[PDB]
Amino acid sequence: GHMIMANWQSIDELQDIASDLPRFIHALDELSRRLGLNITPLTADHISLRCHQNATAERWRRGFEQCGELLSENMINGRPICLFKLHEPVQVAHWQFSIVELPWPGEKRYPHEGWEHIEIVLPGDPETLNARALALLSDEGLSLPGISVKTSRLPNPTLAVTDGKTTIKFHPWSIEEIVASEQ
Repeated sequence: GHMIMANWQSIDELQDIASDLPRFIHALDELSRRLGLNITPLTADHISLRCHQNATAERWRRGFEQCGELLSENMINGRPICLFKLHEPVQVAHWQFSIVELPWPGEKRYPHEGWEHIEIVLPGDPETLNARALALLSDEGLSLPGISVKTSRLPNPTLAVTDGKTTIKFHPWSIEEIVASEQ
């Protein structure tokens, strides 16, 4: 018989983020359009959530443990960040995100509990990651108001472009590769 593997959209504990996805799809589509970023050729790595309540993080953890498996859990700035690999992906446009990042509440307070950013892997030399990512963004986009850009074992330089609430990041490695680098 076909394997019974709960899809993330079927889990009671994840109903809020399932309902929050359409909003995020629009957010990413719009941000990419303003930045003049061509999404089609870019390789998806993982999608990330943000919460401000510990209870919310715990609830989502219980939910992801019903539709995925833990890839890693690391202490980042005094709080845990879990990376889960799901049996079935979170569909975002043409992308199929199999890995979800679940960070506990940290220093910065994000008012919205739900989808917040995605990370793209740009193969090549880590030393030029920032420069290569910046080259993918149009001049008009970078100069647009409200839009900002910032920078952040294996060197994992991460270039992040944002509108204030929705963010797209680029880095040299995939999560599975980072996990492998430390075994």
